[PDB]
Amino acid sequence: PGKATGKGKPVGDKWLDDAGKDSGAPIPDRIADKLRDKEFKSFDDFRKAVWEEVSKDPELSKNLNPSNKSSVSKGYSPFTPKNQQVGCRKVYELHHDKGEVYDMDNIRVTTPK
Amino acid sequence: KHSISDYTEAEFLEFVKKIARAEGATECDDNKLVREFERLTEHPDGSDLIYYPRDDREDSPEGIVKEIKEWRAANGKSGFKQ
Repeated sequence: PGKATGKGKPVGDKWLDDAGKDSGAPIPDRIADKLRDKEFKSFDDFRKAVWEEVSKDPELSKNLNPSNKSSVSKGYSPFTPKNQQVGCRKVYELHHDKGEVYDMDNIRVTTPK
Repeated sequence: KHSISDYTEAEFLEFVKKIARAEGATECDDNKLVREFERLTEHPDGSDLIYYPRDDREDSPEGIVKEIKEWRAANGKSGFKQ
């Protein structure tokens, strides 16, 4: 278990487009605000909370279509464009930039490719 | 049920609804269902039909099924079970 920490970064409407780029996308600052100091039993529980918070934030979720909205509403990761998928990895991932497990300044949202 | 021709159009639409509503048993079941949609349709856009649809048709399970039905027919492929 662990407490989530860190600040994240300001992001724009199309922030998941950056997840496809070489940096990846940061955890949005608004999400970091919501999860900071919260306790999580595992990285999977933290990941669920990130996507649930994305689903609740009209600005971070507005560029997801209704099918993708359904996914994040359940705390599931949204599906990437087909050309960013590999193997059975078809959804956005949370990678550590590497270094603490729940440090949101150390986590990047990425596509599989 | 093994290929798309084992499904009626109603059954296939209920399956697309399941995917669109994220109503698999778990997140990994949703992933399997998306991959199964890809296998069954053989459509080269795959999951983009569900999540990243072209803007000249409706973004809904109806619209997705319409696109698949039309694409399979126009490309000489088998269709839904009667």
